[PDB]
Amino acid sequence: ASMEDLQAEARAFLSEEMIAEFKAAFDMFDADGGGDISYKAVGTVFRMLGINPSKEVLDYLKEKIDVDGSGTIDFEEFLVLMVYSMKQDA
Repeated sequence: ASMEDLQAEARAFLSEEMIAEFKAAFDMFDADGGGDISYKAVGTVFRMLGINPSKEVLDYLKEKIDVDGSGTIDFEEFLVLMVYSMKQDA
C-alpha cells in the first residue's frame, strides 16, 4: 500500500480523543503552534511517547533531517508515521 493508504488507516485507527494526546507532543516543536513541525520533531515525539518507530519510518525521517531537517509536516502526516510504526512494530 501507499503512504496515502496509511493516512486513511492512521486517521481511523486513532480516535480524536487519542490524537489530542499525541497532538501535545506535536506542539512541542510547533513554531507557529498550528499543524506544522519539522521532520526532526516527529522523531523526537516518538521518544517522548516512548514508542519505537519502524525501520521504514526512522530511516525516512533520518534521511530528511540529514539532508535538510528544516522541512515541516502537518498532523495528518505525523499521524501516518506514528501509526504505521505501531502497525508493524510489535
